[PDB]
Amino acid sequence: SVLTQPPSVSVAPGQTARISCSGDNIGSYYVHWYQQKPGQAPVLVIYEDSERPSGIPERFSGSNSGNTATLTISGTQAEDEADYYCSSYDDPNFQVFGGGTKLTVLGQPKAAPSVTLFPPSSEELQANKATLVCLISDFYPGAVTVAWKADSSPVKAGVETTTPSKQSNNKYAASSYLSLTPEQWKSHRSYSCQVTHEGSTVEKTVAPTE
Amino acid sequence: DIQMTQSPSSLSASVGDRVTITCRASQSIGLYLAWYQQKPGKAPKLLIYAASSLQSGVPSRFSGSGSGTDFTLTISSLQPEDFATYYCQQGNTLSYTFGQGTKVEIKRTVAAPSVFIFPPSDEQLKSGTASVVCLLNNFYPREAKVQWKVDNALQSGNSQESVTEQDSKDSTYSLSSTLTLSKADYEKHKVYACEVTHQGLSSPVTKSFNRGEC
Amino acid sequence: DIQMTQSPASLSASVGETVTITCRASGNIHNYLAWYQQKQGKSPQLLVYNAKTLADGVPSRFSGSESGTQYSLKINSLQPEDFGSYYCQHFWSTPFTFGSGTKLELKRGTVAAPSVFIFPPSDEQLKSGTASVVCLLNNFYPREAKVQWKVDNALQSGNSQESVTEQDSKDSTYSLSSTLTLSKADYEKHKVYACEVTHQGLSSPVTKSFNRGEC
Amino acid sequence: TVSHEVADCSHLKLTQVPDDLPTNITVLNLTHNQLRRLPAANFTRYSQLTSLDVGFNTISKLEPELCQKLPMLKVLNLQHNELSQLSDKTFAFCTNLTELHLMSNSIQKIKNNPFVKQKNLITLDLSHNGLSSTKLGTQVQLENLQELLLSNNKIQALKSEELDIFANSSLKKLELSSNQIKEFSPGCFHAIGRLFGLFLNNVQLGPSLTEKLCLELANTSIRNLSLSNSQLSTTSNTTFLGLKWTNLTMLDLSYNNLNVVGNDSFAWLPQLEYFFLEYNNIQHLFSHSLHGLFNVRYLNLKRSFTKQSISLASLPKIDDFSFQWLKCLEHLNMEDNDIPGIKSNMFTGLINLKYLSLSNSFTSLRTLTNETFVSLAHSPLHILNLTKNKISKIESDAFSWLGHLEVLDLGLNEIGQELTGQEWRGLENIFEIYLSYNKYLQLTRNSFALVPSLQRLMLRRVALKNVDSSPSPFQPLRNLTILDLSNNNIANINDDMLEGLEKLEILDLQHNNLARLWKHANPGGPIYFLKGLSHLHILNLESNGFDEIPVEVFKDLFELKIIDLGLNNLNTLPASVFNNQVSLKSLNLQKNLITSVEKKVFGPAFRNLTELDMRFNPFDCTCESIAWFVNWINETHTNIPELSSHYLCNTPPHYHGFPVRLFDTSSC
Amino acid sequence: EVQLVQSGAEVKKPGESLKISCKGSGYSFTNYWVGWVRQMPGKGLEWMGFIDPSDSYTNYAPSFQGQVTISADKSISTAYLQWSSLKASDTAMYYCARELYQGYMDTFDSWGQGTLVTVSSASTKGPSVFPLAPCSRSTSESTAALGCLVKDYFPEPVTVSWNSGALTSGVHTFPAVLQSSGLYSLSSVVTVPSSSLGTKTYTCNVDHKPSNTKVDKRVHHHHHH
Amino acid sequence: QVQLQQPGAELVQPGTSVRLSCKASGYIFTTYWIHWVKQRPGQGLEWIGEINPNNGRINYNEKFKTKATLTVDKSSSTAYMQLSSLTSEDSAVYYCTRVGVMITTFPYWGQGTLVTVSAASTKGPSVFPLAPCSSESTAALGCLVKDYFPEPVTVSWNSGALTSGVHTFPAVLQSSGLYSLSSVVTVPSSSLGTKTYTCNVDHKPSNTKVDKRVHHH
Amino acid sequence: QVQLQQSGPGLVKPSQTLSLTCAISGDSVSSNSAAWGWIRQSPGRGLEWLGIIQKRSKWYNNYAVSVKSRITINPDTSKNQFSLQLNSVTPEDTAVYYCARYSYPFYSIDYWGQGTLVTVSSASTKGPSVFPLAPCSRSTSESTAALGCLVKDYFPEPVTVSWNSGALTSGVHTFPAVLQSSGLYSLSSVVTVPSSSLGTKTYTCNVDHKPSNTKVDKRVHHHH
Ligand SMILES: *[C@@H]1O[C@H](CO)[C@@H](O[C@@H]2O[C@H](CO)[C@@H](O[C@@H]3O[C@H](CO[C@H]4O[C@H](CO)[C@@H](O)[C@H](O)[C@@H]4O)[C@@H](O)[C@H](O)[C@@H]3O)[C@H](O)[C@H]2NC(C)=O)[C@H](O)[C@H]1NC(C)=O
Ligand SMILES: *[C@@H]1O[C@H](CO)[C@@H](O)[C@H](O)[C@H]1NC(C)=O
Repeated sequence: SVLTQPPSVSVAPGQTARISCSGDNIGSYYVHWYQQKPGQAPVLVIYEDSERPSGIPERFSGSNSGNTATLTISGTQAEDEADYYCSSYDDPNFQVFGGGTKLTVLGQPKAAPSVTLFPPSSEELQANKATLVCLISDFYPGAVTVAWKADSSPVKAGVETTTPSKQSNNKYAASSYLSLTPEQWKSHRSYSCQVTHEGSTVEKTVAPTE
Repeated sequence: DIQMTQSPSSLSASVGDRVTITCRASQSIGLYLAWYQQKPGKAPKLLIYAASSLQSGVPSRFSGSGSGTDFTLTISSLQPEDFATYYCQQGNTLSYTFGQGTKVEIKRTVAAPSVFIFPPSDEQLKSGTASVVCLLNNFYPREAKVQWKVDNALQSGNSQESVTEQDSKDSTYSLSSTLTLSKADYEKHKVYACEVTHQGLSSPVTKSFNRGEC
Repeated sequence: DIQMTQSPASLSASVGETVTITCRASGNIHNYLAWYQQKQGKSPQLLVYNAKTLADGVPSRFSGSESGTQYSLKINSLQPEDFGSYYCQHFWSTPFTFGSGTKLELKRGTVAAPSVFIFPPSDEQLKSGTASVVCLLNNFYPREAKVQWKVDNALQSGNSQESVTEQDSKDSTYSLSSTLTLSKADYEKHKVYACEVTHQGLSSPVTKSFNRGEC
Repeated sequence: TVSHEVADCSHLKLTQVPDDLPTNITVLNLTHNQLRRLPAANFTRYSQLTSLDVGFNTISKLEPELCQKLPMLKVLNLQHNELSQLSDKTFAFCTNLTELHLMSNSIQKIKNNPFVKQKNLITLDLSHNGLSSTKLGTQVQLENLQELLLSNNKIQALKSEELDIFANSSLKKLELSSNQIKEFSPGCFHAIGRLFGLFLNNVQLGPSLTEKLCLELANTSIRNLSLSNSQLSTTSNTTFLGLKWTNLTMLDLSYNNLNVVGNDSFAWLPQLEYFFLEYNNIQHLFSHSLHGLFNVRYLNLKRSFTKQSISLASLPKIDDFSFQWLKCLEHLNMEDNDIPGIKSNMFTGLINLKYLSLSNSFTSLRTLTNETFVSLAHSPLHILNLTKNKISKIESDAFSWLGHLEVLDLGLNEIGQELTGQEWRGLENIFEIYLSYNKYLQLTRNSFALVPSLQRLMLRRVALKNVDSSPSPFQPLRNLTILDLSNNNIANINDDMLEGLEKLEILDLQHNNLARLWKHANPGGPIYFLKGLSHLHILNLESNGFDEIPVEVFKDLFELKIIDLGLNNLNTLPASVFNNQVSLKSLNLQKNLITSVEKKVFGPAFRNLTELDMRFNPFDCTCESIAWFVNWINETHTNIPELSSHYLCNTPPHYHGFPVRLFDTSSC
Repeated sequence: EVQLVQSGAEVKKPGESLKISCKGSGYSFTNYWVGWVRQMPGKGLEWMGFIDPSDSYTNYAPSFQGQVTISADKSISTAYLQWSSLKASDTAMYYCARELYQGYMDTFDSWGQGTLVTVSSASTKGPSVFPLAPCSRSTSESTAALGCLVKDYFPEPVTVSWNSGALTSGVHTFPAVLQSSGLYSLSSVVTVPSSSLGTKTYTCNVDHKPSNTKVDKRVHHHHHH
Repeated sequence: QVQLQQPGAELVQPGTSVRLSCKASGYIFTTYWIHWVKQRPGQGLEWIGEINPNNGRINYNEKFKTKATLTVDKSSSTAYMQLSSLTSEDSAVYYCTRVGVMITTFPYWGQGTLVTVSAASTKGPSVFPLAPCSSESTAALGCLVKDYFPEPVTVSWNSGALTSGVHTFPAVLQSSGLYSLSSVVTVPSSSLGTKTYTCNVDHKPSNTKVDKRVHHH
Repeated sequence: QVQLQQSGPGLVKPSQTLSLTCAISGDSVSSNSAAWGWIRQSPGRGLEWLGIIQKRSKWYNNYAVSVKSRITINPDTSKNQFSLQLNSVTPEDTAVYYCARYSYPFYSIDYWGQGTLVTVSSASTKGPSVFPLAPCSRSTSESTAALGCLVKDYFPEPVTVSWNSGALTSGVHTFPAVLQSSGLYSLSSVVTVPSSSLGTKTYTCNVDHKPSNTKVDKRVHHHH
């Protein structure tokens, strides 16, 4: 079948949140709502349209009428920020899912990024390789611009980076790697990891002298 | 004992029509009921027995139905010779009681009569009494207004009319009005006229004869 | 009027035998046939009714058969108490007609001798001027027996009369009563009176006698 | 809206549910209306309903919320509506539903599991729809369903996959009539937990497909089977093979136009008890055709054999000993057939036969000899029905073999002869003889001699000759309790005709000519035939033409409770005529010519009457004629039908058509 | 060929004895009951009663109990019906029929020809027949008609024929009218084409059964008086 | 259980008439009809007629149409049959029979009445003793009922006590016109002079009851 | 409670057969009031439905059109499990597979599996290279001291990192893996521990990699 959900929906912490699930005459079937957090397995939060399973908060209410299946979460917290999927068995298709809904919970005041730069280990040099590791933790928002500097000359060559993900305390973090050779590591006087957060910059630096 | 009453009493239907006569019983005569047909002057004829059974040698157009206190004789397609008085009889008791019967007539279209007036023969005049005979030949319907006229004066009371059965083919009656008068009244008058008013005639035809001149 | 023709005349059959009486109906009477047994004196006892059905209490040896106008009464293994007269009857149309009747006597494969006695006239009977001597033959078989009176050794003729009872119910033996009637003159005229019994039961003809004045 | 603890609003053309009904009702009947919707808000205050019937409407769909409004709802009838589509929400909240009716709703197919939470449902009816399949779920539910009705649909196949949803259910009745099924998928019947009754009426099967069907029913728990009108033209010993492995007790094979019944066709059903073979076209019943049916207790063969071909002389022939196997057969109904006659060994074997219906079973049974019923000799027959067989003569000893016979119906025949009494020979246990509606019976004194244990004798409309015999033909009938002599129009009977019938309780003498016998002008006075009837309870003397009634005719009738003297020319009755009728409870004098009701006549009669009937009488409305009568009417406990309606006066002209109920007795 | 024939028309006075016959032939006479039916002029069929030819068992209608006697003769195969003393109201048509037991009820298949019983205080008079003819020159249409008037007779019936029964179609015999005196009058005409002048001979033959009178008459118009 | 009782015998005069009695007891008299039967000695039996105790209706035999006249007293529960113009050919035994549950039977019969048409009036019985002149193993005593008219007589022994060993012979008709019956009884000799033997002769028409004792012994 | 243990190869070569196994505990495989099935989640938050399986009388299993005829769900009544067979796999068959339990009546999934990850690459599965990470010269007044573990060059994903075999919980953070230009993955996992208990407390890190059959535990030597 064809079930359509809104792409992304944002809401202020502690405000009435509403999620849609469209479909042709979906008011004739029993709809289900699943919650899924990244790195975890999806968990059912709504079955029989309005029933809350064992261990489910009363903040989660549901309804289904006409062409619209609506989920409602009043008193939205920071832990409620996750993915939501609607489903219904219907025909011999036996379980039909929707597009998926992404919930966005606002601040949560901005924090200062903790930048830690780990140089290549000695055993890594034993294998004739080098890789500088930039590790950032606890910052909001997740929008950051990291740059690698060799002395005064910017270096973007041989740079691998992940997209910023969120931790368990709802703060964002990511990891970066710069692969080089021990020769270049013992060449340039200083290598620096400069992380730009909201305009400001937090910097770390390491040298051949170690 | 048991009272058998039919309905209707008399009806008229054209050749080819489907006719239904009803027979009601005072009390339940069950399935035992017979239908008999009687032609004028002739003995009855067994049409139906046991309410629905068709007697041997009876035309196919005759059917019968009903039970309890209600029965029904049905003629599929009426015939020019199917006009008769149809009686019903009960056999649930050894005291057979018939109905009053139903008279079946034919709804032929209008037909004008052929009038012929006849003066008394002299052999009758030898006796001392005269009788003039008016004849209406083959007509429809029965309702015929026959008015005699002696010297342009309407006679009444001394006329007696006889009406024949419907013809076995064309179903047309025939009327004969007999007028009786004394021998002294015969030679006493001049114009002897027979006037016939009918629904088959726009203006009443009058066939006449003059005393002596005929 | 439907008649009943019964066969045979009379019937004699010994014990244990099977007997069959016959009735011929002049007209159709269906199965309505009655068979009665009657011993002399008493009212007729019903044996069979409707030709095939036995009366309530009637022994199994009696049994009726039916065919057309022929209606038969059959007794299997006779018994000494089955003697008497047998009659038949129809119950179809009035008036009812009976059969002529068949008298049944029995027989026995043995011979019994008569107990012979003699009885003199009374002392009160001789006042009337009439004397009667009675010779008795008690319980014998068969019937055929000759009683011959003797007035001073002279056979009497005609002036004696016999009277025999019906067959016995159990042993089927008869008794005979011969009576010699003589006026007081004829009686006082002689002395010794006797009766002689000639029967196949006794060896030689037994003569029982008495003398006048002795009793 | 009628309230009787059950709200009935039928045939009111209601376009909306009433809102003025009390809060005491528990049942709502809304058949034949114009309801398009069923809102829950209109059913809030009536939460005590336990039964709802909204059949014959125009209801489109059903609200889920509505099912929450009736938590006590047991029976729901939604027949003949426009409810075409069902969902899982439709009957979800109605868990207490035990009966659901959904007939003639034009439902073409059912979605998922609408009846998954109806685990209390006992009877589900889905007849007269457009369902092409039998699948009503994808899981196991409805463990309490006992009846599943699927009549008049487009079902073409039974699949295990579609019918295994009732694996934990016990179906007593599986109705599949008027369905064109052409294949039975293997294991479909074992897919069901317990199947007792299968009904495949009006289903075009044939010997082959029925054979495969019987193979599919093997090793199951089937008890009732109806294969009526499946056009099973012929049966061989392979047709019902599978049924060898079943404990079947009821089999219906009627209306199949069955031509030939092969040998050992039903040898596979040694447990069958009820056999329905009525209305067929059997041309020849062979010997072993009914072999193996030694447990059957009821057999119906009504119109099971072919009609006479008239020209071809094709008579349905039944071989000898054809019924010998049914040793436990107690009830045999072979009525309405064209069997040539009764063969010497036709009914030989039936040693448990207690009822034999031969009503119109033979083309012509014109003569009853002593050899006719010889086969029934070893049968404990109690009731023999020989009506409508054109019997014209009964010979002697014809019923010798039926020694245990109790009820003999020889009515509706052409019996015309003389009764000699031998015709009843053998009937020692005779109870009632029905001889009504025949030609003529000449009576004799010995006519009923051989049957004195008779209690009921019916001689209605048979023209009794010599019934006026001096020794009455009824004399041996001492135990007679009911005597019917109606419709004979007998003009003469004697005093002692009813002599010997001291135990007579019901006497029918209506529609005779006994009038002349009761007039004072009759030579030798009136005939007091009701002399010595001390136990007569019901007396019928209607339609006799009685214009006079002797004073002492009803003298010995003390226990007479019901007397019927209607339809006579009765007018003036002598005093003290009912003086001995103290136990009279019903008096019938309707359609007479009564013009006066005085105390000296109806005095002792109106004592304890509970039913008076003088409907059509030309009463006289004067004081000395009607005062006592009206004054009695005003204070009586007697139930008088049509009291104010048909009790009209025909005299004097001042009171013509005037009800006797409204007569003024203050002037008297 | 089952056939039932009754006696001829009877004409007696009130008080005279009467006995009408009814003989059957072509069938087994003693096998089927024989019933009687009275029909008063203009009224419906009435049941009289029946009798079995074999044993002469009689069963009368409650209306005719003691008012009539039904008898039968097995030898001649002839059932009879008689009145000891006739009455003024006994004047009716009497039929006899055969009772055939079919459909479990007695039905009458074969009937008699009918016996007319005429009982009144009047006596018998022979009929007077006089012809009817139009004028001489009045006939010039298409078809003309001639007539025969059987007037002043008592009682009915009267059998009218043309050319000894030769001429069938074209004729018309009218019902008899009762005159003021108590005598009857009957008109019987015949229609012929324009060759009615002097082509063929038309002689009417009238027979009167009670008075035993037969009269024939030729019809033609005379020009002079 | 149920008895129909008729008189013993009836002596009558030729030409005269006599009614015969039949009393019904043990049941309801107004139930079954009473039939009558004429039986001559040795000859066959004739069914005279049947009469209804209810209405008095009678079905006669065409022979007894003018000889037998039947009546019934319902209050007295008795059927009476009057025979008129008596001849010697009417002297016979007359029974009254009844029918049972099967009307084609004659279960209940009366002991019959012996009608004797003679015109000789009635003479009482002369009872004489009969004892031998003799002892032997079995002795015989007896009584002689001589000169009486008409039949029958009833001869008992010791008031009905003595039964077995008793032969009462059929009566014979002498040339004098009077019947003569003989009766005997055989008893052992040892009981001759020990007990008493008295015979009881009973003649119904003469109203005579004689008790004659045989002495001797 | 009901628990579902899911396992299978994390790497399946193209044009071959993917196999998976889901064992159930706290419920029976062949009984009503319990349905089962498979559902995969392809990288990119695309939740797809593979199939379901259930028993009434026979065995009834339903698949999608997407899985075509390439899928086959067979239950094992013996060992109380249910497997998954996907023939002819292309790189788009790569997804995060979850075995699921459907609860009657209306088919809802109250119980999911923890989920296993499969990958289609036709590689050879390289083993990780884990090295400890701690400051060479640590002499600070900080109340916090972060030490960690660095995983180098492995394939395919994922790898699970623990501390003290499950003893150390709070304060542990594992960074998302990156893909090097060499086509291999790199991962880091750090934890903050007190500076006063640096040399007086033991900290060992565990590393588990599924398709390589590799479990490496390494102790971080504290630098004075
Ligand atoms: C022996 O077999 C006979 C058949 O040959 C049996 O006769 C049957 O007996 C039944 C029961 O008494 C009767 O049927 C009765 O019919 C009347 C009247 O039917 C009415 O039916 C409707 C009503 O609206 C309508 O058509 C008419 O108004 C009728 O008046 C009912 O009142 C009774 O309840 C009953 O149904 C028949 O006489 C007959 N039926 C058949 C099958 O023809 C006979 O009973 C058997 N004898 C015995 C006692 O064993
Ligand atoms: C239900 O309501 C009616 C109407 O008010 C009331 O009369 C009745 O007592 C109540 N219940 C019953 C039927 O007793």
